[PDB]
Amino acid sequence: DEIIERKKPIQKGQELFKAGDELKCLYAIRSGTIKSYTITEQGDEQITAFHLAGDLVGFDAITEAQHPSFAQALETSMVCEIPYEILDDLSGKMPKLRQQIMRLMSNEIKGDQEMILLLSKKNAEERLAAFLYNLSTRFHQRGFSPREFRLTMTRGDIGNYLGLTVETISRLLGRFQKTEMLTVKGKYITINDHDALAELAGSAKE
Amino acid sequence: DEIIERKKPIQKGQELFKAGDELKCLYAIRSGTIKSYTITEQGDEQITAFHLAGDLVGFDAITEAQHPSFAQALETSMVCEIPYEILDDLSGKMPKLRQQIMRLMSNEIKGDQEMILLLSKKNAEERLAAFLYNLSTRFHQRGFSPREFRLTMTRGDIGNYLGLTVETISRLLGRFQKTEMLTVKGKYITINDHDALAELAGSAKE
Ligand code: FES
Ligand code: FES
Repeated sequence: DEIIERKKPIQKGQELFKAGDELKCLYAIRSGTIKSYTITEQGDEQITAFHLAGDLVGFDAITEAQHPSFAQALETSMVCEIPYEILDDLSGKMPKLRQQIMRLMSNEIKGDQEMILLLSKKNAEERLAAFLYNLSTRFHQRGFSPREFRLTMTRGDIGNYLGLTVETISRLLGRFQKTEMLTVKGKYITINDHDALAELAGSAKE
Repeated sequence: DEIIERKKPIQKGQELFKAGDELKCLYAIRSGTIKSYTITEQGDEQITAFHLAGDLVGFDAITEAQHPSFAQALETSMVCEIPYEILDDLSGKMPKLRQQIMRLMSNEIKGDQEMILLLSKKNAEERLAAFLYNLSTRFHQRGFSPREFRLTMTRGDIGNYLGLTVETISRLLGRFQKTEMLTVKGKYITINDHDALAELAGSAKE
């Protein structure tokens, strides 16, 4: 009867919600970048995922109508916030919509499962490769140059997420640059050899 | 019009499906235990999750109508296999059903996110504690003695999943037994101090 695509101006640094917040809205990334993290008892930040354009945020909060995690813009971002009730209401009416919602949640499970394997079996070189490959192909997927993209998150955040040093991360980028596999200019990454990167990415060797 | 709860006798050791298999059916655990794993390029097993009674299996396969992972019974198990089409068809008709399906997938994301934090921030003592606590409360949740439960998976599989040695795992159980926090008899675990375990579980300290 009346669809609305009201978009919202989320500046860098600010939270979509907090860990404990009641699930009012799910948030759809129309543009920009969100990170999801949690704070440990000891008080440290641990990032559990990164969200890009197209991605929906808060799936982990449905079960208990409560956000178990923080979200935060890593840059200026545009969001469409949906009251869950409305969503489920509309996806009950619309097949190819929920079929997509299922598909999107499905994909977040697949991802975390991959992230679990990564943290289990993969070495530092493999993790960064797997990370850059993933980023790269979600861009290419969404519609971007599969070879040039910008790292929106810090190198710190990448290390946090992959369980690696900022030192380590920058050394690795040097290696990838030295091999011509990759071109790095500040936050911009150019892939010159997707093959080689994919190899490195999907290894998991001792 | 016609609901069917046809159940299936899955013996220990056999696969529900393989990595690459086309999503014909989702599988609902009426009884028993399933593990989901993947095989690395190098050929090793890495478990990404454990499924119990109540849990649905194959959510990670919806996005691409393809199973990205293996499943396998860890013991004799009873399953209800659902053609995805039917599921989505019925959940389009039935609100509180999909509302549950969303809830169940939501919960698998939350879990893996936790599993990600675990593998990132938690030490060996914390991981096992977090693992036993989780198991414990899913039992209590489903309806079981929140204090006595059986480890259906091997100690090997637990180590695989938590990135710990079988040696390490058995030493830890000794510690937990020594402190009276826990009672261990073969595969049977008795929780004597949920508090202490929960503490250990939800720590994530250096
Ligand atoms: S307006 Fe279509 S996704 Fe934000
Ligand atoms: S029969 Fe109800 S879940 Fe298997």
